Order: sequence, then structure tokens, then C-alpha cells
Amino acid sequence: MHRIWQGMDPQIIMSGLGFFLAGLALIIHMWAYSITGWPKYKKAQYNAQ
Amino acid sequence: MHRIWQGMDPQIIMSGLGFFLAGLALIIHMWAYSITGWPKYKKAQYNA
Amino acid sequence: MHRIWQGMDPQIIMSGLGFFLAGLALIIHMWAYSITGWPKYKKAQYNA
Amino acid sequence: MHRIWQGMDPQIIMSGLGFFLAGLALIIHMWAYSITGWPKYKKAQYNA
Amino acid sequence: MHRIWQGMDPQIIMSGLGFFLAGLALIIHMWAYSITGWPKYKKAQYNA
Amino acid sequence: KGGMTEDEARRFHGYFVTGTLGYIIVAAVAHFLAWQWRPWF
Amino acid sequence: GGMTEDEARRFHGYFVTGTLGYIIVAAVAHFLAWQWRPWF
Amino acid sequence: MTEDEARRFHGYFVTGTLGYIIVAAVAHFLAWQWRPWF
Amino acid sequence: GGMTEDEARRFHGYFVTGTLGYIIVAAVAHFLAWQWRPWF
Amino acid sequence: MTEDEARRFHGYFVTGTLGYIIVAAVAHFLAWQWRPWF
Amino acid sequence: GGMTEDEARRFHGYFVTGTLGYIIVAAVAHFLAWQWRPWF
Amino acid sequence: MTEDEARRFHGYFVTGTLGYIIVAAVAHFLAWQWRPWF
Amino acid sequence: GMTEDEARRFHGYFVTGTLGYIIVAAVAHFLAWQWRPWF
Amino acid sequence: MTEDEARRFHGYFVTGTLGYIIVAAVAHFLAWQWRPWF
Amino acid sequence: MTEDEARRFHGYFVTGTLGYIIVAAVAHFLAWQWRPWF
Amino acid sequence: MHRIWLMFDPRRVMVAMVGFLAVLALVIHFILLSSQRYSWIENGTLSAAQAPVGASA
Amino acid sequence: MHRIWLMFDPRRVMVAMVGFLAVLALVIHFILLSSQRYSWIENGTLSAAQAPVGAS
Amino acid sequence: HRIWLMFDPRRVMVAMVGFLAVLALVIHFILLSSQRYSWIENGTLSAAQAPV
Amino acid sequence: HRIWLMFDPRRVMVAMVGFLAVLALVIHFILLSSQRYSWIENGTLSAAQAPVGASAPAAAAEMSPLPPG
Amino acid sequence: MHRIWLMFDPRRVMVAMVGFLAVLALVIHFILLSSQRYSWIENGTLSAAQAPVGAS
Amino acid sequence: GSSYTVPAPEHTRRMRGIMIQSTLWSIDGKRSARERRHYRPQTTGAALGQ
Ligand code: BCL
Ligand code: BCL
Ligand SMILES: COC(C)(C)C/C=C/C(C)=C/C=C/C(C=O)=C/C=C/C(C)=C/C=C/C=C(C)/C=C/C=C(\C)CC/C=C(C)/C=C/C=C(\C)C(=O)O
Ligand SMILES: COC(C)(C)C/C=C/C(C)=C/C=C/C(C=O)=C/C=C/C(C)=C/C=C/C=C(C)/C=C/C=C(\C)CC/C=C(C)/C=C/C=C(\C)C(=O)O
Ligand SMILES: COC(C)(C)C/C=C/C(C)=C/C=C/C(C=O)=C/C=C/C(C)=C/C=C/C=C(C)/C=C/C=C(\C)CC/C=C(C)/C=C/C=C(\C)C(=O)O
Ligand SMILES: COC(C)(C)C/C=C/C(C)=C/C=C/C(C=O)=C/C=C/C(C)=C/C=C/C=C(C)/C=C/C=C(\C)CC/C=C(C)/C=C/C=C(\C)C(=O)O
Ligand SMILES: COC(C)(C)C/C=C/C(C)=C/C=C/C(C=O)=C/C=C/C(C)=C/C=C/C=C(C)/C=C/C=C(\C)CC/C=C(C)/C=C/C=C(\C)C(=O)O
Ligand SMILES: COC(C)(C)C/C=C/C(C)=C/C=C/C(C=O)=C/C=C/C(C)=C/C=C/C=C(C)/C=C/C=C(\C)CC/C=C(C)/C=C/C=C(\C)C(=O)O
Ligand SMILES: COC(C)(C)C/C=C/C(C)=C/C=C/C(C=O)=C/C=C/C(C)=C/C=C/C=C(C)/C=C/C=C(\C)CC/C=C(C)/C=C/C=C(\C)C(=O)O
Ligand SMILES: COC(C)(C)C/C=C/C(C)=C/C=C/C(C=O)=C/C=C/C(C)=C/C=C/C=C(C)/C=C/C=C(\C)CC/C=C(C)/C=C/C=C(\C)C(=O)O
Ligand SMILES: COC(C)(C)C/C=C/C(C)=C/C=C/C(C=O)=C/C=C/C(C)=C/C=C/C=C(C)/C=C/C=C(\C)CC/C=C(C)/C=C/C=C(\C)C(=O)O
Ligand SMILES: COC(C)(C)C/C=C/C(C)=C/C=C/C(C=O)=C/C=C/C(C)=C/C=C/C=C(C)/C=C/C=C(\C)CC\C=C(C)/C=C/C=C(/C)C(=O)O
Ligand SMILES: CCCCCCCCCCCCO[C@@H]1O[C@H](CO)[C@@H](O[C@H]2O[C@H](CO)[C@@H](O)[C@H](O)[C@H]2O)[C@H](O)[C@H]1O
Repeated sequence: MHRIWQGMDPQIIMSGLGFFLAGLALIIHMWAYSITGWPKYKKAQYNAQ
Repeated sequence: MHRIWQGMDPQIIMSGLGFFLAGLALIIHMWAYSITGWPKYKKAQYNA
Repeated sequence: MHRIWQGMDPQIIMSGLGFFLAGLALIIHMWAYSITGWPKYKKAQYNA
Repeated sequence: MHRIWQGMDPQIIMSGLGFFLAGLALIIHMWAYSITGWPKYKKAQYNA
Repeated sequence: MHRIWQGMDPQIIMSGLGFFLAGLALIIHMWAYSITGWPKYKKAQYNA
Repeated sequence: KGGMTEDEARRFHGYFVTGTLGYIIVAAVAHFLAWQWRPWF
Repeated sequence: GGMTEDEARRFHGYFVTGTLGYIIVAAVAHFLAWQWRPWF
Repeated sequence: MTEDEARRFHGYFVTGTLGYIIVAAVAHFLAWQWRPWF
Repeated sequence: GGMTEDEARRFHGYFVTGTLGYIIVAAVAHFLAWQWRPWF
Repeated sequence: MTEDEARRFHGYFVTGTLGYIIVAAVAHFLAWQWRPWF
Repeated sequence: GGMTEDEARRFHGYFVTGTLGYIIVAAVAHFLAWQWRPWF
Repeated sequence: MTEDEARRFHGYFVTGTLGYIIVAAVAHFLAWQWRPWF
Repeated sequence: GMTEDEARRFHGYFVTGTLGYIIVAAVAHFLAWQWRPWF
Repeated sequence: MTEDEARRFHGYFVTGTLGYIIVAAVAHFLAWQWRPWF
Repeated sequence: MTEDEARRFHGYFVTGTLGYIIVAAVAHFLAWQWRPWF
Repeated sequence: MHRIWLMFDPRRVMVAMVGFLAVLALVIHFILLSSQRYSWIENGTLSAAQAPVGASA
Repeated sequence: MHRIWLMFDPRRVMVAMVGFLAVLALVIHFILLSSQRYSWIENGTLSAAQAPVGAS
Repeated sequence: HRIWLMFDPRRVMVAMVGFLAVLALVIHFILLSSQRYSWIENGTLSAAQAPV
Repeated sequence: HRIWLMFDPRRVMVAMVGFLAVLALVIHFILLSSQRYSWIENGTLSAAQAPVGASAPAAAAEMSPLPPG
Repeated sequence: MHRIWLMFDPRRVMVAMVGFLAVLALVIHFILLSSQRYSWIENGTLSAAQAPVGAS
Repeated sequence: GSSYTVPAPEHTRRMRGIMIQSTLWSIDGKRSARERRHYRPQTTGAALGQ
């Protein structure tokens, strides 16, 4: 099962996995901000003061 | 049955399968968001 | 775990880390300014 | 920890540090002038 | 601490320091003129 | 000659069928939960 | 290229444990966000 | 150009292409949140 | 290619301790900010 | 050019590029403070 | 190259001394500024 | 052009660049005093 | 193009000049504060 | 220009042409669901 | 040229440039007396 | 079937194919953009019933 | 699929790809900028409900 | 780093500097031609009174 | 610096001087063509009398006869 | 500092400098002559309070 | 005219060519091209309540 890693470069794999994870985290964080509406309501509280 | 994999790179098969699955999953997730109306109803509840 | 660092220039790594940290800190500081309302309220106090 | 300085020019390190500190000090001094409103209020007191 | 000047001639250093100090003094003098209200008030007295 | 000779080609088939099966089951559970949440028929 | 069989085994082990750690940490994050604001 | 150099270059090229595509996906999601076009 | 295995190990140790210091100092900052103006 | 020459040029090129991006980011932060475009 | 082991060690010591002094005087500046016009 | 010639030229180029560049800073500060643009 | 002893002597002179500049500027700032305080 | 490498190139080229048409067909399916032209 | 030839030419050129700047400065002072532009 | 590449250079065939395909895609996208019904940058948020239809008889 | 680099020079391929990508990005950005809905320099502060929409 | 064995650093840097200068000029020009960001004339306006 | 080994100072100096000349001329001309900073005509105005916010694409008439000048 | 004259021919530098300075002087004099406030050939006898000023 | 009144942006031509109305616009009838002939109306953030 490990043989899929054979013949590759670990730095390249880590770089691609980091790119994937960072982009996915950004996209899903924006998605979650839209769904929960968290910063909107907290900003409303701290700006209505 | 395994002889179909002869003469090809496992990495290209995995890469093509990953591209297939990613594109199909994005298309079907958009399709399902439209059918169910999930983010819309929950967001309307939270953004009241 | 250290074997990942083999073959890489430590100065290139430090430059990349500094770039990551500076960009992320700038982004999140703007985010936090927009959320907390700071320093807008204090600026309004001192510039009546 | 000192081995990070191996292979580097001390003059280049100090020049880069000075550029960093000058730019950061300028940015934060402008930030602080806006926040505190110091020169504005003292100018208004002296120029009126 | 004195080894930071090894390999660099003093004339270039002194010219750069002079440029720096001249520019800083000019800018801060303009800044102080704006803050203190001098010589605008004395000029107003003498040009009455 | 090239890639995945007969022995590791058989072993690759084994892992590949295992992965396809596992993916199918986890997707089946996902569709099950979705159907109990909001049925689409 | 690189990644001979032994380093492939070692890197697979490290990759698996890192993936599991990321998985559990994300699971805790989702668990907390569900009590804060459930999305269903 | 050996097959070794071609493979080594191809790894880097694929990684860079994936990075570019992912950053473009983030940009498109941001733009969609701001002002959807459909 | 720089950073042979020995100096890679040394650099890894220094990197890990620096990361821990940064994280703990950031945690102190976040605690203070929470006491000042809590979010959600 | 040799490999060590390429490494040495890469160091300066990467540092200069990243620093230029940081300075541009600060300029955009100041411009956003003065007049936001979104 | 430059800044060999003895030179690198002495440079590290003087660099740390300078950073400590700079942080100290900046902290005193912030303390005075806080007494004059607090920003929170 | 040898390495020492490049070092010697770089010293003068850097000092002349600094002097020019922020004699321009004095000019900009004077213009800001006269008629601010922000 | 400076040597070790040249750097040492130059650094001593540079430190003395910096201290003199600082003292003169401190006296000037004290006089200006007595004339028109800026805080 | 040997028949075995031409077999390999035909396999790759036919697969690529095939996948391109399928992806375009999906694009046309989405466009039809959005705004039919007939 | 030799270093001393460039030394002598540099001395003459520096003196001429600075004298030109001073004469232009006096011309500007006179023009300011006639009709100030600020 | 694979003998076709013995009459045409695959390197000189892929380049021409890519160029033609790019030109055709750009031309179709631009024709659609210059139309009224499919000016998606402006009216892309309209539904299929609200989209413009050309003049009838 | 690395053998593509043995048929095509990586240098020329990357140069042509960079040029095409830059031109395409510029064309898309300017098509958006010239439109009424996506000017973003004059109307970027408008919300999605206030942004212009093409005529029905 | 090995990219610099495939591309000349001199030509790459000259092309980069030229392209970046042209791009900066084009962006500054577009902003100057606009109503909201004509900073030579508008710059002293606050964000609320800037054109939209 | 090693930047001077790749780039001959003789050629880069001329390119740099030309770039700075064209940039300074462009900026001075842009300022001269603006209402707020047309210093040759309105340089004596104070900062409160200087024009503000006068983009106005048709700030002047386009069609007219020549002046007697 | 004098060593710059070993990098650049003094003859060429002086000729280029003189040409540039003459062009700059002529351009500045002409810009002033085309203006309203500083068209000194016609209105040079006006006092500084009589000279034209741009619209406030 | 003794005095001049600045028109609204929506009534101002972007193209400053003198003969553009008889050489191009008289033969051009594209909708988007017709739209880009004049500047767009403008307001302020305060007037929009934002
Ligand atoms: C509303 C939000 C809160 C607050 C909440 C937090 C929290 C919570 C945290 C921080 C963190 C930090 N904050 Mg904060 N912070 C606030 C306001 C400030 C102010 C300020 C004067 O207003 C400053 C200087 C800081 C500074 C800092 C850093 C010490 C630290 C992040 C490390 C870092 O920068 O990594 C990046 C590394 C860098 C070197 C950044 C470089 C960025 C600069 C701007 C680059 C300049 C480049 C160049 C010179 C520019 C020239 C431009 C000219 C136009 C030419 N905060 C306000 C009051 N801050 C984090 C931390 O670690 O705390 C311990 C953290 O967790
Ligand atoms: C009113 C018109 C519609 C619309 C209708 C369509 C339709 C319908 C189609 C497209 C297609 C395309 N559109 Mg359009 N399009 C719209 C708006 C846009 C906008 C925009 C700014 O709004 C953009 C940037 C695009 C961009 C694109 C391209 C991604 C694509 C043309 C590819 C090409 O030229 O390949 C040139 C040559 C190439 C070799 C590149 C091929 C790249 C493709 C995406 C994938 C190849 C897969 C292959 C098997 C390789 C696999 C590798 C392995 C995984 C390892 N569209 C609007 C909303 N568009 C076409 C397409 O192909 O879609 C897939 C298509 O059929
Ligand atoms: C909504 O859409 C509209 C259009 C509206 C409606 C229409 C929809 C339509 C038509 C949908 C069609 C769907 C479809 C088509 O059939 C869907 C088909 C899906 C399929 C088949 C998915 C297959 C997934 C397989 C997976 C995940 C396998 C993973 C394997 C792994 C992890 C193992 C790899 C590791 C190995 C091997 C170890 C190496 C060893 C080595 C190298 C060694 O040992 O040497
Ligand atoms: C919102 O709307 C839409 C978007 C439509 C909704 C849809 C969303 C969808 C469909 C999402 C899909 C998500 C997804 C799946 O596709 C998500 C899948 C995510 C995955 C797989 C994450 C895996 C992460 C793995 C990590 C972090 C591992 C790290 C390992 C580390 C750190 C150690 C490495 C070891 C080293 C370095 C040293 C080794 C030894 C060596 C080298 C030696 O010894 O030599
Ligand atoms: C208005 O709507 C209109 C506009 C009309 C509709 C539009 C329509 C159309 C037609 C759209 C077209 C879309 C399209 C497809 O055709 C678009 C195509 C997109 C593509 C493919 C993008 C790919 C980008 C890839 C990049 C950036 C990769 C960079 C590689 C890097 C960074 C790695 C380099 C590192 C090296 C080299 C170091 C190792 C060297 C080594 C080891 C060595 O040297 O040895
Ligand atoms: C209205 O808006 C519209 C316009 C419509 C929207 C626009 C949209 C678009 C399309 C935008 C495009 C953006 C873009 C494109 O990709 C942006 C791309 C930006 C990029 C890549 C920037 C990169 C900058 C890199 C720099 C500055 C590098 C500096 C390097 C330095 C300093 C090192 C010096 C070298 C040394 C010292 C070597 C010494 C010698 C040595 C060692 C030796 O000799 O050995
Ligand atoms: C306004 O809104 C936003 C912007 C959002 C808010 C801001 C937010 C943020 C994120 C701010 C970030 C701040 C920051 C980040 O960490 C700030 C980081 C600051 C740092 C690190 C400062 C460090 C300074 C170090 C100094 C002064 C040291 C000097 C040392 C000297 C002088 C010693 C010289 C040695 C010699 C001579 C030995 C020679 C021997 C030799 C040669 C031999 O031995 O040979
Ligand atoms: C209206 O807004 C719009 C305009 C639209 C917006 C536009 C905005 C834009 C795009 C701005 C761009 C700014 C920019 C970058 O692009 C700006 C870049 C500026 C820079 C870097 C300036 C650098 C100047 C350097 C100078 C003067 C150096 C002088 C050196 C001297 C005197 C020493 C020489 C003598 C020697 C060496 C003798 C020793 C020889 C020796 C020993 C020997 O030879 O041996
Ligand atoms: C207003 O709003 C904003 C602007 C925003 C507000 C903010 C402002 C800010 C942030 C200001 C920052 C100021 C600052 C610090 O950062 C300023 C730092 C100033 C400094 C360091 C001054 C140092 C001066 C040193 C001097 C004068 C030394 C002179 C030495 C002499 C005369 C001796 C020469 C003779 C020698 C050597 C003998 C040769 C022997 C030889 C050759 C031999 O023997 O070999
Ligand atoms: C307004 O309406 C108007 C517009 C007017 C009406 C329209 C009218 C018209 C005229 C329409 C025309 C349509 C048309 C037909 O004519 C359209 C034709 C479309 C076609 C055919 C598309 C084919 C695409 C094929 C592709 C993408 C292949 C990719 C292959 C790849 C990736 C494999 C490469 C891998 C290699 C090389 C590795 C091996 C290397 C090896 C072995 C090595 O190198 O060693
Ligand atoms: C609205 O208006 C707009 C225009 C828009 C606003 C814009 C304005 C702008 C951008 C202005 C730019 C100004 C500028 C640029 O920097 C201005 C720069 C000016 C400069 C540097 C002038 C330098 C003059 C130097 C002179 C005269 C030197 C003379 C030397 C002499 C005579 C000595 C030679 C004789 C010798 C040696 C004999 C001995 C022979 C010997 C020994 C031998 O032969 O051996
Ligand atoms: C708008 O809201 C949105 C944005 C959407 C919300 C945000 C969402 C998200 C997803 C944010 C993501 C955050 C994130 C991701 O994980 C954040 C990740 C942060 C991380 C990892 C920080 C790690 C920092 C590590 C540091 C500082 C380590 C420094 C190491 C040092 C100092 C040691 C080296 C020192 C020397 C001397 C070297 C010796 C060398 C040698 C050679 C030797 O000694 O030999
Ligand atoms: C070295 C880096 C910079 C470090 C310093 C940065 C922060 C600057 C600190 C400013 C300290 C001045 O401190 C400030 O002094 C003024 C002097 O007018 C005091 O001011 C006091 O007298 C004035 C005038 O008589 C009264 O108008 C005022 O109401 C009263 O408080 C302030 O109460 C004190 O807070």
C-alpha cells in the first residue's frame, strides 16, 4: 500500500497536500461564515455599541 | 481481470480517478444543494 | 519527521515561513479590526 | 541556533533589518497619530 | 561590536549618515513648525 | 519491462478493489443519512 | 526518482499518523461548532 | 533530456498547476459570495 | 543540496521549539483579547 | 551556470519576490483604510 | 562565505543584546504612551 | 568587471540611491505641508 | 576597505560623536519643552 | 516512430480526446439546465 | 584615462556643477522677489 | 488505426489541434457574449423564462 | 504522462502557456470591468441586490 | 533553484521588471481615470463622500 | 553586489536614468494638468482655497472658436 | 567617486548633459511663457498683486 | 455662451472625437457599444445610506 509513494518526492507531496488543504480550508471557512452568519452578528453587536 | 492494469502507471490511474471523483462530487453537490435547499433554509434561519 | 527537511535550504524555509506569517497576520488583523470595531471607537473618542 | 547566520553577510542582515524597522515604524507612527489624534489637538491648541 | 565596520570605508558611511541626518532634521523641523505654531505667530506680530 | 508487473499488479488490484468497496459503503451510508434527513423522491 | 521501499514505508507511517491527527482535531472542531450553531 | 529529468520536472509542473488551480478556486468562491453571476 | 541529515535534525529541533513558543505567546494574546472583547 | 550558482540566485530571487509581495500587501492595507473598494 | 563559527557566535550574542535593549526601550515607550492616552 | 569593482561600485550606488531617494522624501513632506492630497 | 584596528578606532570615534549629538539634541529638546510643550 | 510507441501515443491521444468530449458534454448539460437554446 | 586624470576632471566638474546650481538658485531668488509662485 | 501518425507528425498535429480548439472556443464564447439572450455577464442571474427571446413572426 | 516533455520542449511550452494565461486573465478582467454589473471600481461597494442586472 | 538552469535569470528578470512596470502603470492609470479613485482631485474626500 | 556581475552598470545606469526621467516628467505633467495642483497658475492659493473633487470629464466646453490669443 | 569617469567617457557625458539641460531650460521657459500668470513678455510689468491667479 | 454649466456624467460623451456621431454611431447599432457611449450616473456612499 506504501508502494504508491515509491518513486515520488516527499517535498512535492507535502507541497501539493498543503495547497489542497489551505484552499479547502479557505473555501469551507467562507461557506461556514455564510451559513452560520457568525462575524455578521458579532460585528453588529460590537458596532451598535 | 487484473491484466487490464498491465502496461500503465498506477499514478496516472489514481490521478485520473481523483479528477473524475472530484469533478463529479462538485457537480452532484451543487445538484443536491439545489434539490434539497439546505444551505438556503438554514442560512435564512440564522440570518433572520 | 526531520527527514522532510533534507535537501532544502534553511534560509528559503525561513523566508517562506516569514512570508506566510506576515500575510496571514495582516489578513487576520484586518479581520479582527472589522469584527471588534477597534480602533474605530477609540479614534472616535479621541477625535470628537 | 546561531548556525542560521552561517553563509550570510552581516551587513545585508543589518540593512534588511533596518529597512524592516524603518517601514514598520513609519506605518505604526501614522496609525498611532490617527488613533490618538495628538498632533491635531496640539496644533489646534497652538494655532488658534 | 566594532567589527561591523570591517570592509566598508568610512567616507561612504559618513556621507550616508549625513544624508540621513539632513533629511531627518529637515522633515522634523517642518513637523515642529506645524505643531508649535512658530514662526507664524512671531511673523504675524512683525508683519502687523 | 514497465510498471506494475504481474505480482504487484495483482496486489494493486487487491488494494484498488478494497478502496472502491470502502468508498461505496461510506457513500451508501451518506445517502442513507441524507434520505432520512430529506428524501428526494 | 527517490523514495525507496524503506523510506516509502516510513513516510507512509508518518503520513498515516498525521492524517489521523488532523482527522481527530477536525472532529473536535466540528463537535464544538455543532453545539455552538448546528447547521441542520 | 533523460526520462529522469522529465519526471522530475513533471512533478514540479503538476504541483504548480494544482496550486494555481486551487488559488483560482478560492478566488472564484470569494467572487461568488460577493456578487453571484448565475 | 544543503541540510544533510544531521543538520536537518538539528534544524527540526529548533523549528519545533520556535513553533511552540510562537503558539504559546499567541495563546496568551488570544486570552487577553477574549477578556477584552469576546467573539461569538 | 552551475547548481550552486542556481541555488544562490534562487535565494535572493525568492526573498526579493516575497518581500515585494509583503510591501504590496501593506500598500493595499493602507489603501483599504483610506478608501475601501468593496 | 563569511561569519565563521567564532564570528557567528559573537554576532549572535551582540544581536541578542541589541534586540533585548530595543524591546526594553520600546516597552518603556509604550508604557509612557499608555499613561498619556490609553488606546483601549 | 571583477568582484572588488562590483563591491566598490555598489557602495557608491547605494549611498547615491539613498540620498536621492529621500531627498525626494523631503520634497514630498514639503508638498504635503503646502497642499495635502489625502 | 577597513581593517580590525581601523574598525575599532572608527567605532570609538563614531560612538563619541553619537553621544555628543544625543546630548546636544537632549538640551535642545529641553529648551523647546520649556518654551512650548507639545503634549 | 515505432509501432509500439505509436500504440502508446494512440492510447493516450484517444483517451485525451475522449475525456475532452465528455467534459464538454457535461458543460453543455449544465448550460442547458441553466438556459436552454431550443 | 588614468586615475589622476579622472581625479582632475572630477574636481573641475564638481566645481562647475555646484557653481551652476548656486547661480540658478540666485536666479530663482530674484524671480521670487519679482513674482512668487507659492 | 494508429498508422495515421506515420503520415502526420504528432507534434505538429497536437499544436494545430490546440490552436484550432482555442480559437473555436474563444469565437463561440464571444458570439454568445455579443448576443442578447446569452450575455451572461449582465443577465446571467435571470431565469430561463426571463431571458430575452428574439423577435417572432 | 511525463513523456509529453520529451515531445515538447518544456521551455517553449511554459513560455507559451504563461503568455496565453496572462492574455486570457487580462481579457477576462477587462470584460468584467467594462460591464455594468461588475465594474467593481465604481460600484464594488454595492451589495448583490443593488448591483445592475441585464434587462428581462 | 534548478529552474534557473532551464531559464536565463537575466532574461527572466528583465521580462519580469518590464511586465510589472507596465502592469503598475496600467492599474494606476485606470484608477486615475475613474471617478471614485481620481486621487489627485478626490484624495482629500472621506470614504462616505467619495463617488459611487 | 553580484547584481552588477549579471548586469553591466554602464547599460543599467542609462536605462535607470531614462526611466526616472520619464516618470518624473509624467508626474509633473499630470500634476500640471490637474485643477488642484496646477501650481504655475494657482500655486499662491492656500490649502483651503485649492480646488477639491473636480474630476468632471466635461469640466470645460468642448466646442468654441479660438480666442484672440 | 572620480572613478566614474573611467566607466563613462567625460566627453559623451558632457555633451549629453548639455543637451538635456538646454532642452529642459527651453521647455520650462516655454511653459512659463504659455501660462497666464508668467507670460512675462506681455504682462511682466504688472506687480505681484496684479498678476493673474488661478480660480479658487 | 457667457457662462458654462457642467453637465451630468450621464449626458457626457466618453469619446472626444468630433466626427464620431456621423462616421461610426450613424452606422453602429450594437446595444452594448451604444451603452458605452456615455459615462454612468454616480452618487455618494452617504447618499446611498452606506
Ligand atoms: C483587534 C485585534 C487586536 C490584536 C490582537 C492580536 C492577537 C489575538 C494576536 C495578535 C498578534 C500579534 N499582533 Mg496584534 N492586535 C491588535 C493590534 C496590534 C498592533 C497595533 C499597533 O495596532 C500591533 C503592532 C500588533 C502586533 C502584533 C504582533 C506582535 C503579533 C503577530 C506576529 C506577526 O506579526 O507575525 C507576522 C510577522 C511579521 C514580521 C509581520 C510584518 C507585517 C508588517 C506590517 C510589514 C511591514 C513591511 C514593510 C516595512 C512595509 C513598508 C510599507 C511602506 C508603504 C513602504 N497588534 C489589536 C488591538 N494580535 C498575534 C500574536 O502572535 O500575538 C502574540 C496574535 O495571536
Ligand atoms: C453562455 C456561455 C456559458 C459557458 C458555456 C460553455 C460551454 C457549453 C462549454 C464551455 C467551455 C469552456 N468554458 Mg465557457 N461558458 C461560460 C463562461 C465562461 C467563463 C467566464 C469568464 O464566464 C470562462 C473563463 C469559461 C471558460 C471555459 C473553458 C474552461 C472551456 C473551454 C476549454 C478550451 O478552450 O479548451 C481548449 C483546449 C484544451 C486542451 C483545454 C481543455 C481543458 C478541459 C477543461 C479539460 C480536459 C480534460 C482532459 C481529459 C485532460 C485530463 C488530464 C488528467 C486528469 C491527468 N467559460 C458561460 C456561462 N463554456 C467548453 C468546455 O470544454 O467545457 C469543458 C464547453 O463545452
Ligand atoms: C447528478 O448528475 C447528473 C448528470 C444530473 C445525473 C447523472 C449521473 C451519472 C451518470 C453518474 C455516474 C456516476 C458514476 C459512473 O458510473 C460513478 C462511478 C464511480 C466509481 C466507479 C467510483 C470509484 C471509486 C474508486 C475509489 C475511490 C478507489 C480507491 C482506491 C484506493 C484508495 C486504493 C489505491 C491504492 C493502491 C492501489 C495501493 C497501491 C499499490 C501498488 C501500486 C502496488 O501494490 O504495486
Ligand atoms: C462547500 O461546497 C462544496 C465545496 C461543494 C462542498 C463539497 C466538499 C467536498 C466534496 C470536500 C471534500 C473534501 C475532502 C475529500 O476529497 C477532504 C480530504 C482531506 C484529506 C485527504 C486530508 C488529509 C490530510 C493529511 C495530513 C494533514 C497529513 C499530514 C502528514 C504529516 C504532517 C506528516 C508527514 C510526514 C513527514 C513530512 C515525514 C515523513 C518521513 C519521511 C519523509 C522519511 O522518513 O524519509
Ligand atoms: C469571456 O469569456 C471568455 C474569456 C471568452 C471565455 C474563455 C474561454 C477560454 C478559451 C478559456 C480557456 C481556458 C483554459 C484552457 O484552455 C485555461 C487553461 C488553464 C491552464 C492549463 C492553467 C495551467 C497553469 C499552470 C501553471 C501556472 C503551472 C506552473 C508551473 C510551475 C509553477 C512549476 C514550475 C517549476 C519548475 C519548472 C521548477 C522545476 C524545474 C526542474 C525540475 C528542471 O528545470 O529540471
Ligand atoms: C483593473 O485591473 C486589471 C488590470 C484589469 C486587473 C489585472 C489583472 C491581472 C492579470 C493581474 C496580474 C497579476 C500578476 C500576474 O501574474 C502578478 C504577478 C506578480 C509577480 C510574479 C511578481 C513578482 C515579483 C518579483 C520580484 C519583484 C523579484 C525581485 C527579485 C529580487 C530583488 C532579487 C534580485 C536578484 C539578485 C540580488 C541576484 C544577485 C546576483 C547573484 C546572486 C548572482 O549573480 O549569482
Ligand atoms: C497597523 O495595523 C497593522 C499593520 C495590521 C498592525 C501591525 C501588525 C503586525 C503584524 C505587526 C508586526 C510586528 C512585528 C512582527 O513580529 C515586529 C517585529 C519586530 C522585531 C523582530 C524587532 C527586532 C529588532 C531587533 C534589533 C533592533 C536588533 C539589533 C541588533 C544589533 C544592532 C546588534 C548588532 C550586532 C553587531 C554589530 C555584531 C557585529 C559582529 C560582526 C559583524 C562579526 O562578528 O563579524
Ligand atoms: C501619477 O501616478 C503614476 C505615475 C501614473 C503612477 C506610477 C507609479 C509607478 C509605476 C512608480 C514607479 C516607481 C519606481 C519603480 O518602478 C521607482 C523606483 C525608484 C528608484 C529605484 C530610484 C533609484 C534611484 C537611484 C539613483 C538616483 C542612484 C544614483 C547613484 C549614484 C549617484 C552613484 C553613481 C556613481 C558611482 C557609482 C561612482 C562610483 C564608481 C565606481 C567606484 C567605479 O565605476 O568603479
Ligand atoms: C514626524 O513624523 C514621523 C517622521 C513619522 C515621526 C517618526 C520619526 C522616527 C521614527 C524617527 C527615527 C529617528 C531615529 C532612529 O530610528 C534617528 C536616529 C539617529 C541616529 C542614529 C543618529 C546618529 C548620529 C551619529 C553621529 C552624528 C555621529 C557622528 C560621528 C562623528 C562626527 C565622528 C566622525 C569622525 C570619525 C569617525 C573619525 C574617522 C576616523 C577614521 C577614518 C580612522 O581613524 O580610521
Ligand atoms: C457559431 O457556430 C460556429 C462556431 C460557427 C459553428 C462551428 C462550426 C465548426 C467548424 C465546428 C467544428 C467542430 C469540431 C470539428 O471540426 C471540433 C473538433 C473537436 C476535436 C476533434 C477535439 C479533440 C480534442 C483532443 C484533445 C484535447 C486531445 C488531447 C490529448 C492528450 C492530452 C494526450 C497527449 C499525451 C501525450 C502526447 C503523451 C504521450 C507522449 C509520448 C508517447 C511521447 O512524446 O513520447
Ligand atoms: C513643469 O516643468 C516640468 C519640466 C514638467 C517640471 C519637471 C522638472 C524636472 C523633472 C527636472 C529635472 C531636473 C534635473 C534632473 O535631475 C536637473 C539636473 C541638473 C543637473 C545635474 C545639472 C548639472 C550641471 C552641471 C554642469 C553645468 C557642470 C559643468 C562642469 C564644467 C563646466 C566643468 C567642465 C570643464 C572642464 C572639466 C575643463 C577642464 C578639463 C580637463 C580637466 C581635462 O580635459 O583634462
Ligand atoms: C478571513 O478569515 C479566514 C482567513 C478565512 C480565517 C482563517 C482560517 C484559516 C484556515 C487559518 C489558518 C491558520 C493556520 C493554518 O494552519 C496557521 C498556521 C500557523 C502556523 C503553522 C504557525 C507556525 C509558526 C512557526 C514558527 C514561528 C516557528 C519558528 C521557528 C524558529 C524561530 C526556529 C528556527 C530558528 C533558527 C535559528 C533556525 C536554525 C537553523 C539552522 C540551520 C540550525 O540551527 O542548524
Ligand atoms: C521614545 C519613543 C516615544 C516615547 C514616548 C511616546 C509617548 C509619549 C508620551 C507622552 C507623555 C506626555 O505626558 C503628558 O504630559 C502632558 C504635558 O502637557 C500632561 O498634560 C497635563 O498638562 C497639560 C498642560 O499643562 C494639561 O493641558 C493637561 O490636561 C494635563 O494632563 C499629560 O497629562 C501627560 O500625560
